Amino acid sequence: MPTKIQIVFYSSYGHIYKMAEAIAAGAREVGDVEVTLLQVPELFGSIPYATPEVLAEADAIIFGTPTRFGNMCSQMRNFLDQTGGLWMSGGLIGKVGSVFTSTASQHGGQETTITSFHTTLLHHGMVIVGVPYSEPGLTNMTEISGGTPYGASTLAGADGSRQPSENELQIARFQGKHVATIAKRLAN
Amino acid sequence: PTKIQIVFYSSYGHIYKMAEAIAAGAREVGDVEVTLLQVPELGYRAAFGSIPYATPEVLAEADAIIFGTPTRFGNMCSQMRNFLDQTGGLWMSGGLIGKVGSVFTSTASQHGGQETTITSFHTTLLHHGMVIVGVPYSEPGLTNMTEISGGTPYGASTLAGADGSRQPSENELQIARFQGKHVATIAKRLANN
Amino acid sequence: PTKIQIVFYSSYGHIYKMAEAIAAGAREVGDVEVTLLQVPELMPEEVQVKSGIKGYRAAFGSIPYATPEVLAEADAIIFGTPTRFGNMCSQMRNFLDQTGGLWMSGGLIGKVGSVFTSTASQHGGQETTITSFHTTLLHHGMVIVGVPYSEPGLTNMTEISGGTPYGASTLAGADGSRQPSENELQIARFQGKHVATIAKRLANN
Amino acid sequence: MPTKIQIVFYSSYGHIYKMAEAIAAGAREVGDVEVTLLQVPELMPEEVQVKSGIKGYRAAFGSIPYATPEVLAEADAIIFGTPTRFGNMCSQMRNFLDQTGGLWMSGGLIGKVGSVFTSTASQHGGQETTITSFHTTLLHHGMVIVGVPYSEPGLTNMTEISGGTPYGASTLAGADGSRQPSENELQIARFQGKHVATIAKRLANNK
Ligand SMILES: Cc1cc2nc3c(=O)[nH]c(=O)nc-3n(C[C@H](O)[C@@H](O)[C@@H](O)COP(=O)(O)O)c2cc1C
Ligand SMILES: Cc1cc2nc3c(=O)[nH]c(=O)nc-3n(C[C@H](O)[C@H](O)[C@H](O)COP(=O)(O)O)c2cc1C
Ligand SMILES: Cc1cc2nc3c(=O)[nH]c(=O)nc-3n(C[C@H](O)[C@H](O)[C@H](O)COP(=O)(O)O)c2cc1C
Ligand SMILES: Cc1cc2nc3c(=O)[nH]c(=O)nc-3n(C[C@H](O)[C@H](O)[C@H](O)COP(=O)(O)O)c2cc1C
Repeated sequence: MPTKIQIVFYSSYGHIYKMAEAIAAGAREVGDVEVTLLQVPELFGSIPYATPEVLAEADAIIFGTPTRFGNMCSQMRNFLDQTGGLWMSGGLIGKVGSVFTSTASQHGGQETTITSFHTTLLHHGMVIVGVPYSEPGLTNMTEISGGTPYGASTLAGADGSRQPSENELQIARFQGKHVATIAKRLAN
Repeated sequence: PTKIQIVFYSSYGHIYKMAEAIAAGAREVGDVEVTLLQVPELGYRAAFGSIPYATPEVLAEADAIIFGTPTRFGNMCSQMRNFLDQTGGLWMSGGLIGKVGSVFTSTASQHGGQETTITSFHTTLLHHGMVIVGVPYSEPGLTNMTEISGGTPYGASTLAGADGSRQPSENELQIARFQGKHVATIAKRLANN
Repeated sequence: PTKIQIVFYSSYGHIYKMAEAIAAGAREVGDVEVTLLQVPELMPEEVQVKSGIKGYRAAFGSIPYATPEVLAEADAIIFGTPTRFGNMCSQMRNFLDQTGGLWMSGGLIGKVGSVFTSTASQHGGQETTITSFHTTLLHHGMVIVGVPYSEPGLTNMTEISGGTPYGASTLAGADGSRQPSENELQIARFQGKHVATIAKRLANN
Repeated sequence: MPTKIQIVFYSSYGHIYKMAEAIAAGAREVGDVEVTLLQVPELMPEEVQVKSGIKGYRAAFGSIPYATPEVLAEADAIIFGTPTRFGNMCSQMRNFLDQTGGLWMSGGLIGKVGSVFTSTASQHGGQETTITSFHTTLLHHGMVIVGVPYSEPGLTNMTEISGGTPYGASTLAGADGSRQPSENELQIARFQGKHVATIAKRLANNK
């Protein structure tokens, strides 16, 4: 085709960035896909800034945002608030949408951040994909871990110093491959 | 054929009427098989008493499942909740993973759970690993501003009024037909690949 | 007195009109001080003027801007935001993202929090915008108040209307041309009075 | 008159019951208060209760009186406990609440404090969404919603796996229900009970 997977993210201290690398790695496990990383501007490198126009080109868009009190961050919100023209044109209708996040605390918006993000994706006419429980990481009870059936996640700790765990990255890779696979099936 | 199940609870018929519209829409897609299934209870229901009962096991046969429930204070009704609470074995084996899931509802008032009933339902569908489909704004009914209307981007809906005397409007039923066709199209694309 | 702050963002004035009604309701309770505050705009200068938003916003230009610090002084904060695809708008999001210091100091813990919104379509985030907003208020340790069904407006079935048990709302139509109805404003007044009453009861401990 | 707190819960294997006793202990700390635990009726067929072992586990708290919809009107605050079922409250709790249409139309719960706690098998399988979806129902009832403020240190624990959310206390049962509530989880529940009781008392003594 190739099937086009965009990973649109904002990262403050690298947790979402590292998770985005993992989502990307997973999507890249599926043949005939083109993975494009896009970063969200604040209010170097060759990761372009997301624009509303470019989102139209995707078959799937996987969004990553750190939480801000259980909602997506203002940087992501501001970017999405600029997609009214894209909405008017039906630009994302029928495309696969998926979300991953990061939080400071164990249950401070690990889930709510994602489900509230889903709302916006639904207004854009997207089909929503999370992480199924066929991924063993989701049921881990041996170590503190992110990862939700709604989408992958990581924990940054109170001071932002915690690095994403191998369990959390595995879940994100799973999410990427799963989203890419569904998108490819829908696109062919 | 692509298999679509429409699994619903209805007390006074509003959700049943919507389910028939969903079904009509689904059947507008080639090579699909659409089955209405009613959720067991824990006069109006006799008017559709020839619809078979849904069982948790049979869900595994569908490519898409479209769930209908009246609201109960912004959540699905207990009859539906009890049905879904019986899908633990199906969850264990990953029986609904990758199947298309979609929801429609009915409420008494204009903003008493027209949306929250559906989004809380989506939570459960995601635990089952389903692909969630709502109603895109390509459906004009969603932006109707000339009459009181159900219909949400999260899924179709109708309004029954305080006494339950209001019947689904043409606009609400057309939105439901669209959802049925939309879901069946997406499911067919998945089932064939 | 019991202090009620109504913090809002508005682009074309719908939320601002609802905010005035919320204020009016809150004032119906004795010994209350009600203050409107607005959040900073993020939209580029040229976009504001090109979209006609600059003109509408200039209408309420005299309203002071909220700051994180000032929020501490309230007994209740009622937040108004237009929906953006079923979430609060980025202007409100950015203001709240600046309240980390306030969060660390537990500055809004035990305060009454409440929300109202505005949407283009009948069921395009009339409810989900508000419930997602509640999430944030809970992280701040706020007590959440909506609109009880003792307000008859919530069950009106004779005319298209905003108003939810989660918080008041209005509908702006596809072109934004619809203005708040009397039913919608009445529900907002009730919300304001209901919130103020709860806040007063809690504050006078 | 004493502030009245009801803790209304469903439990299959006892996790929610244990959290409920911790919530109650916390509520009792405020003084001039009456805290009552009430359980909702079981829906599971008798044979299933027996073969699943649930009959036996529930018997451990079988003497807790059963809540009825009308009794809820007696409380200043109601704290609801439910295990998650795929990120919603369980059907037992749902059926009980579906029976509160009378209270709803009479405004019987308006202005009362409502609060929620939960239990899940996995770390992020509905620890939050079960609670936020519950809040929807409580808002239809016109209740004042209270969660758990971050003044509770347990919420930011990053040394051990723990439940506890700013939306309400929670515990983790593990994939097979083998995990029992931790001290951290019970501490958070205790705080929730005290916090809810404090808010309710302030509202109650200011009629
Ligand atoms: C970028 C953008 C996205 C919007 N998305 C929706 C939407 O998805 N659903 C909806 O019903 N209204 C939507 N609206 C409409 C509004 O929220 C807004 O026009 C209306 O509430 C006016 O409030 P205000 O005059 O205070 O700004 C959107 C508006 C904008 C600018
Ligand atoms: C303003 C602000 C508010 C936050 N509030 C919460 C919160 O309430 N609960 C929580 O668990 N984490 C909260 N966080 C934590 C972050 O989201 C965390 O820093 C993030 O996961 C870091 O990932 P990043 O490096 O990609 O930005 C907050 C962070 C910020 C900046
Ligand atoms: C116990 C109960 C609680 C209800 N609560 C609400 C409510 O809070 N908000 C609302 O808008 N409708 C509420 N309803 C109304 C319905 O959901 C309505 O009867 C339904 O749409 C009927 O569809 P059906 O005929 O297919 O069962 C409630 C109904 C019942 C029985
Ligand atoms: C039908 C069913 C579905 C469940 N689904 C989930 C789930 O999706 N996510 C989760 O984390 N736990 C899930 N659980 C596990 C429980 O909720 C857990 O066993 C419960 O908290 C035990 O509390 P109790 O002993 O008070 O009943 C499910 C349990 C059952 C029976």
